[PDB]
Amino acid sequence: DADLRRLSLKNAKQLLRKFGVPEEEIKKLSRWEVIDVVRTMSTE
DNA sequence: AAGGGCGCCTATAAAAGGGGGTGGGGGCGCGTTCGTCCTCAGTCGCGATCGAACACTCGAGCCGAGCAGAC
Repeated sequence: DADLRRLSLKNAKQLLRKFGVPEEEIKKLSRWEVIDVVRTMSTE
């Protein structure tokens, strides 16, 4: 979660693209929501 | 047409300061990069509130025993 917050939005966007997260969540690009979704996907 | 007589230049050294040059060096200014500080956002921890479960107390019902009445 510390390194996930240290992802600095842009690389988290590329990671969400890599996992196969749908483009709506990538599109809103809220940082906190993005990092919560990528933490959830790394839990999944 | 011919017959005569003299300063210009050139050269040498030396000083003075200007005229007459573009080239090099130094200084200043501007721009870019890096570092530091501040602000914002996110995450984690703690506290408070709400809900659920368990325990205790009270009330009600049922059963048993005793007493009284009748045969």
